[PDB]
Amino acid sequence: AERMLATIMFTDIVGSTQHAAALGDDRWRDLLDNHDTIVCHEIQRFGGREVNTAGDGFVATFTSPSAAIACADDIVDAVAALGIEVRIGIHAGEVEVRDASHGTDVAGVAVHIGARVCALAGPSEVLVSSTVRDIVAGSRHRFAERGEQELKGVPGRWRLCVLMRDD
Amino acid sequence: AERMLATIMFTDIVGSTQHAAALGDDRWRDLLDNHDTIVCHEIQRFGGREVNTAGDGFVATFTSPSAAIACADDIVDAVAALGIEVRIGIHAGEVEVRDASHGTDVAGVAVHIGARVCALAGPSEVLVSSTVRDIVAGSRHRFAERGEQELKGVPGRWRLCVLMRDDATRTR
Repeated sequence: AERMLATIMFTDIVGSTQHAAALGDDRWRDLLDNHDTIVCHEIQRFGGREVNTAGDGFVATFTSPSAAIACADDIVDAVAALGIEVRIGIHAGEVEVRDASHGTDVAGVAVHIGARVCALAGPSEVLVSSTVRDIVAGSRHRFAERGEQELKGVPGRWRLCVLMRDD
Repeated sequence: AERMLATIMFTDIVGSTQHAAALGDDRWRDLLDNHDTIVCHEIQRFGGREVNTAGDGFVATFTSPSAAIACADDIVDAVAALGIEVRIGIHAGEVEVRDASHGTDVAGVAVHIGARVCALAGPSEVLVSSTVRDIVAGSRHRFAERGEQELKGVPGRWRLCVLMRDDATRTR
């Protein structure tokens, strides 16, 4: 039950429901194994830790916010290989951490904000909270700042920033 | 990873944020423990199974839809005895159930729907989807039409219904 500052990355497959319906269980399970293997390797690669969820998408923490951004950037291109797109949100805040041997669980308002940012992210986009932009002030990363808004179900007003990618 | 038709109940503490900051961590952690015990004893009494342990809200599946409704109805009252209120959403749909020995997880559109129904419910209110109302057609449970939300980010039209409890119920 540790209070900690963490960078959390949330990812989700765009149109998972329709891919599963168009491909059928057999082919969908395949794509989902390809996606997971890919995403899990990328996370390991950049030093992240998968933190528990039962909800199809991925959630992982990183001791480095720069690592989280670079990891997200790479995941978007890597999964594109499978013909699907992914949406990604990154946020940093204090969260309650609990690391069992069954995995690590993370909770708190910061976790809800992260999931919210992910939902507001477009296909193949890496959307970040201004908190994360601020944290990596000075890094090589560039952002386009969208307007301020309230993430309903959360205290305060948030400005969201899109990562300037390359392609 | 089997595909099934299940009834899912979602619960959540109203104003947990302000309540936690107001009490401090020790006291809050204690109130949550009592909440969890009560909610859990209730789910067990009605034959439910806790699922997706991540997050501090409660999610449970029931073989019997009427039992999930009766359980929500009881949890609302039982929690009040602690000075807090909960909002509960209930939906039924086809989901992907995966059984590991570290707990059971559920996934699917149905699960998103349920989580959404809960978020829309008010304090001490049990909100369900039209599907749940139709499934228990002819039971003692009564519902009031609460309108038709769109539940975005997921397919469908979707009509919500509030459970008529032995207490003031919204939608009139």
